[PDB]
Amino acid sequence: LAEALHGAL
Repeated sequence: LAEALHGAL
């Protein structure tokens, strides 16, 4: 999730 959210934002 950390990865996903960081990339998304």
